[PDB]
Amino acid sequence: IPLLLFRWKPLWGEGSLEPSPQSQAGAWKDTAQLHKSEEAVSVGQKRVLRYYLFQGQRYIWIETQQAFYQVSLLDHGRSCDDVHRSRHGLSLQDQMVRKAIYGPNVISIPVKSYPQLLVDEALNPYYGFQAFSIALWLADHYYWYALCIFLISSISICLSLYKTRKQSQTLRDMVKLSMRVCVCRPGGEEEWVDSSELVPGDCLVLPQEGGLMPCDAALVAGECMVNESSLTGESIPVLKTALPEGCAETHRRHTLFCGTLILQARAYVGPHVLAVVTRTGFCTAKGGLVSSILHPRPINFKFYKHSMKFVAALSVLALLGTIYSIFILYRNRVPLNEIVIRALDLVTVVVPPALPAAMTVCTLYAQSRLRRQGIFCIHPLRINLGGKLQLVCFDKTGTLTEDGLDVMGVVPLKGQAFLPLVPEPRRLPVGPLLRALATCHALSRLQDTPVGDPMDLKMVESTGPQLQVPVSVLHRFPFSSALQRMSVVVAWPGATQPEAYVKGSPELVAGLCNPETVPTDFAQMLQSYTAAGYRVVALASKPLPTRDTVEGDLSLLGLLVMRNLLKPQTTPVIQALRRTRIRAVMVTGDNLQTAVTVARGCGMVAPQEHLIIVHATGQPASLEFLPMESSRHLALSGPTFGIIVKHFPKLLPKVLVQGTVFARMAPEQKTELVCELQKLQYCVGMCGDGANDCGALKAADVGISLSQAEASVVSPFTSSMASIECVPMVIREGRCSLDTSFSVFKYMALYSLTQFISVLILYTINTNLGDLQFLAIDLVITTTVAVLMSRTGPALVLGRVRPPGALLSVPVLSSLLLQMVLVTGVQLGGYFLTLAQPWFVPLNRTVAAPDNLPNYENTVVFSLSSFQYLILAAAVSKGAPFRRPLYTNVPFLVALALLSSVLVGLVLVLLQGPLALRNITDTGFKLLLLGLVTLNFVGAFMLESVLDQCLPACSKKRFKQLERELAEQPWPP
Repeated sequence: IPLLLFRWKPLWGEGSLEPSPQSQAGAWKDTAQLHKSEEAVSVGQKRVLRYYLFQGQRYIWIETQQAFYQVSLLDHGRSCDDVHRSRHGLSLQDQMVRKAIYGPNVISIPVKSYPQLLVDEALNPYYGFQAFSIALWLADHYYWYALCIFLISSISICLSLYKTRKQSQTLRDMVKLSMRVCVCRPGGEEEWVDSSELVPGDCLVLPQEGGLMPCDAALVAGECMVNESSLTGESIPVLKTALPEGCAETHRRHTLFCGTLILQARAYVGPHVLAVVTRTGFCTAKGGLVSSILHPRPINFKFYKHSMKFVAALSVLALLGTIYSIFILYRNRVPLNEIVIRALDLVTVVVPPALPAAMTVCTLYAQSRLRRQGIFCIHPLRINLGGKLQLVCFDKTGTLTEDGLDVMGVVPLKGQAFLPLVPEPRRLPVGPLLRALATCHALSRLQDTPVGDPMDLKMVESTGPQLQVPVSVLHRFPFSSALQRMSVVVAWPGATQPEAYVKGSPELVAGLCNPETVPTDFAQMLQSYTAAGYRVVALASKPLPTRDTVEGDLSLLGLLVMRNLLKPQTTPVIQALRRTRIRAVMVTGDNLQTAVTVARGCGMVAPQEHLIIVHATGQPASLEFLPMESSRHLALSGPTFGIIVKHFPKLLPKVLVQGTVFARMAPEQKTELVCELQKLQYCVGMCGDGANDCGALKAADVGISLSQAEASVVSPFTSSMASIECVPMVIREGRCSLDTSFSVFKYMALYSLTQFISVLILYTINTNLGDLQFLAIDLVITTTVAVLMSRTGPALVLGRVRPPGALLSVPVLSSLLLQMVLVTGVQLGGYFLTLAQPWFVPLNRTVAAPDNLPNYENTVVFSLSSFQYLILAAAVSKGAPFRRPLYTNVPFLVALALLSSVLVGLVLVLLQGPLALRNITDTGFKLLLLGLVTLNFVGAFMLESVLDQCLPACSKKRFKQLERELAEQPWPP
């Protein structure tokens, strides 16, 4: 010991590495390229046991000889025979050995009681300044403004208190539940252990009656089709095979995962299925996903990076005022303690102690016009990132196309003729064609709705007959995926013998049909449909007087048509995006030529534009550049994207700058596609809910999830409108809320500084401003203007220009400085003009600062000053490009006008008991004063307009560079 720095911690975290290395001397150290702070160990259970957690992975390594990190399964070069060598459960001695290295199978959360949370939220370097300012004002003033800043801060800490507890309470009501699930023991026992005490080395014998899931296991013996609703999005039973003998990511369909509610539980070898454990709840699939959203990505926005840097220029403009102020305030011979309280007030007048609150009010107003609109947002500062989007990547299942299938009709065939597609199957008369597809099903007529496969529900309502003239006699062959067809034996009254109504895949069934029935125009009609983005099955029949006698030399009646139609409001939106110079992309877990006819329809790839298929081949060979005919775009595939991301990484930025359609994308292959496009220095946006959205959604910058009301397993935008009509009104709520976070920050810097200038042009002559006056100014004119200002509203037409986002650049600084030369000027011009006036008498200087108050210089400086705050506020809020014109903000205009009228009245008339003004001004030059304030109004608006036209005639973001580059030399050679 004797290395504790507690004696130096009682006399006071900018650099965490330069402080922990002095407070503490391979033991309890963790520093490798990322934030260097998780320093603990356990070393229990009479072993080495390198325990330390970082976000849920123990990294079990103290050295390289007898230690190696990445505890997730620890044996990545494993054999598929090894899980077949270990079908039996692990021995009870060894069961409490693997539990000591691995986790306790609970991805838990801390409790985080109130002292704790509070402390964290408060000890931050701004709320210290709101505990130095309140304790400085209370020595004089206060009472009113201090109570108000303290209350506003308390509600600013009690809202983050209850919002952060509810994030923990919602995740606690999630997984880490308890469930008894029997195992196989060391030798043939069950014991019904809990689902949170099994480790890799054991097995699972799952009960077929009920159970949610314990864990992810390798199916050593069995076969099932589990409910995949919470795992891969597809709520249908997904066929999951057993593991063959001889890399569990390659054996995806061979291993069953966590969250799998079992449906079949088919043993087919013996009494019960056997599945041996692979991982544990700490680092498994969906065990890592819940822990991933507990440590989110930081919103690396350059707007906030120049907002915490511009205050640190106001934190040095104070120190060039509180040296001068001491000198002047002493020269006039104050008795001392006031010199100190005064220089300190100057510090609180020029660093605005409620600037944070105004920024929060602007964003709160945001949410309140999205939650009324329909879009639900949970993270407020993500809304500002929505306007600076230059890439929007879409899904297609339930995002652009309709989620479920439908039908255009049947294309029958009577003697090799191809009578055309019927738009509605009730129109053509009754026969074997419409008795078949209305009855060729194995649906469950149960509780008023047939429940089964998605696509075969829609064929029933297409012609819409009654259901129970025929009746379901017997299903001789249930639909398996190996034969790609299903036969239904059915009879009806009025017939002599039943017929074998059968549907199935076109080429595999019609070859089994009669060749005198199927024509030679069967192949050409097939790729006339499936190349236009259609799903197609064929239908046949044969009379019957079981086995496959019902399926042989059939009579192929015709083809059936299925397709995923677009939503009615996804065509005029994709035109609305790429007319505003931001370009859309689809990512797709379906077939390629399905997702090309969508992009030609909705408007990703417009007509009279080129597109090129990329197919590059396992082997590192060439690209082959396949075209299509029907700017520049190019479509590519899933495994093609895996080749050129590794074999050609120097050729990759000339493909993702033009890549529009990404098909066959794996659910993990999407989250680097949304990440390679972030180190090309775009600002991406995901928008889609469906099967495979989960991995790339949080890794994006603005992720919208459709067709769900309120959920927290999401990137922080979750619309409840089920269309991509929301993605304009999220990038239109990041432009009227990022060009508002200028107009509140700028008014604030300008107010602080007009107050600094007045308090200074008025510490000279020893005539400090008075208390009700400062209160009036701050509370009234700055709680009203800021609050009311932040609610103007969004526009109706999206523009080709983006907000700047950088508020240290010349335009902001220049407006502040010019508007300020005009403000100093009006306040000083006023002081000099009040002086040279013939009735004027000077202030009794050799008295004191706040008993020198029924006089004149303070009356003139305070009047010119209040009008200025209101004029600067109206000037710094303009709405021609982005938000809305100002006259639609009725509350504000009414306030500006009423405050302005109370102030004009103070000037031209009586508030002279309060506000400590000069008793009356006799002569009629109160009018020149009013004129100086009019010159200032015209002044501010004109200056701001002239500066708004600032064409400083005197392409670094990578995408821009590439585009120029490609434009010179295209790249699809």
